[PDB]
Amino acid sequence: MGRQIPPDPVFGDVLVAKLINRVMWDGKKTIAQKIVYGAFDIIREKTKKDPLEVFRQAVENVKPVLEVRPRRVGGATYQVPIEVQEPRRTSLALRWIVEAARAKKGRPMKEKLAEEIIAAYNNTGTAIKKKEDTHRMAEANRAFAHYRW
Amino acid sequence: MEVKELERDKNRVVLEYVFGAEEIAQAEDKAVRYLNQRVEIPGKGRIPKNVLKMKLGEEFQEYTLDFLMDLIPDTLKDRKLILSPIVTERELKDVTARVVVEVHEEPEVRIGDISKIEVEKVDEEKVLEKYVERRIEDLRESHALLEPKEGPAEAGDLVRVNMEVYNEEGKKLTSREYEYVISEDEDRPFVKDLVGKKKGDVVEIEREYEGKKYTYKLEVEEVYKRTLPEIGDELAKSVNNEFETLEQLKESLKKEGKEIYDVEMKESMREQLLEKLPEIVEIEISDRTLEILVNEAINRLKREGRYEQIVSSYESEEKFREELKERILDDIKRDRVIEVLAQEKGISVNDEELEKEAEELAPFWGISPDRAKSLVKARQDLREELRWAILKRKVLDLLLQEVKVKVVEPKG
Repeated sequence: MGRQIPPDPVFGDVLVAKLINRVMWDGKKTIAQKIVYGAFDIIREKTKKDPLEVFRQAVENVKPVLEVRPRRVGGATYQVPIEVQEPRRTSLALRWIVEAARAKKGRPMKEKLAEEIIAAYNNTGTAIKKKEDTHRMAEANRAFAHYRW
Repeated sequence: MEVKELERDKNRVVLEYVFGAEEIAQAEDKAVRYLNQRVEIPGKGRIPKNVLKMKLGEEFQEYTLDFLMDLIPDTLKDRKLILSPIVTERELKDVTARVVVEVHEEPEVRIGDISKIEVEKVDEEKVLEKYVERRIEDLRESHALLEPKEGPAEAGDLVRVNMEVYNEEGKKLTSREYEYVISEDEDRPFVKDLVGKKKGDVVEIEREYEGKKYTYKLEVEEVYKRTLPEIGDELAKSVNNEFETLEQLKESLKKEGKEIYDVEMKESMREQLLEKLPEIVEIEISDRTLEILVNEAINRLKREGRYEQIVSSYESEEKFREELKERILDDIKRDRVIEVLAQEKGISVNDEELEKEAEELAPFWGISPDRAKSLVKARQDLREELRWAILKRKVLDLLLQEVKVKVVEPKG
């Protein structure tokens, strides 16, 4: 999953393109744009720093390193901790920044987004809870690393 | 033993431990005993001092000091350190000995009027109305009032199809009746084709997946007319017993929202108060203490390959290290400000309460509540990571009572 999709029209970054590409609902692009580039506008207001750069370091932080996948070895349901590298993580983060921003209170999504990207930027927010959350039960389900695939 | 402080650099202090005379020998003894309890030579238990050094050349020396140093930790145990003591230089002469450790005490804080920083809150009453208004509206849609229609399937009707998928030569594989609400001019899969269709019509769509063709026969089963029921006391009835009046359903839904708000918004304020401690914080910290934590971090990045990507997005590695520096300084400020005020106010997370949160993470972890408690009593690593966080979310809470809560009205 994830391929060499070309940068968004404004910032020449493959990643922001993937972010827009994620927030998208159904196929409604050119709307998500207005959010993403807009959450970038709020972010420079609430930091006075380069958003594209904040975004990077924010996603970088949410990038997890391990996870757990359910298995079945005769019976059913076994917790297998596995490592997470390559496009998987980079995607998994976005898939979380954005995903958590959705299920919120607030009002708009442009705002919810800035709110995560910034909190994540400062190593807090539900975004990151998922990160270190599995990660804690990574060293909980430790004893089942031999079921690894 | 004899300890003297060479230099003091804010929180960085360096100690000189000079032993010598006889306690050098008293260790030398301890050295001989423990050593005589290990590897042996073509020389049981009777080997004196000579033997050793004229054989396991040098090592002896090492192992000696190792017992000399033992006499240090008990000078430094009633001091809290932001960085485990690091032994700069060590050396052993026949008569005297000298060890030098560098100590990094916790850096001195200076707060500055918690009332100065502002956090944002969205108008509660005015966001709940927004909530209910939209909740009811979503409740209507679910209780869509519909009646069969004989027209074409213009937008806003509900068509119900039965989709059958055939194998590349007939073998029918699946059958499932889906139903859709036609969205005002939509390019949704399948549905765009059901647009303008009347009952009993079929829409075939063929498709190829890794060589094999698969057919999809979609048959329109029925087309109803949607008209959402009006917001009355009848809408309440429509969602079960208990509520008899609309004003009553709304009540319930408000209560349901204040719930979700009080949790989500409280958490937000916390979050942003934390984002902002460093503004009002100022600490005395040795440049070197930082510069270390910097390496103590950069390195620990190369331990997952991460450093390579990470570095390769800033102008120069020196600018990263530079961003990474202040990044930590700010956190320690925070962390520090928390830890401090937690003592000044006697705030502490007790055993009984440390379990109380642990059971809150049992569902998310996907484990039995008891396995958590098993892991917390047993481990002293998840125990403390969990512990402090709990205290943190407490100290923040307190502080949130002094900050300037700026209230904003909903935009969406």
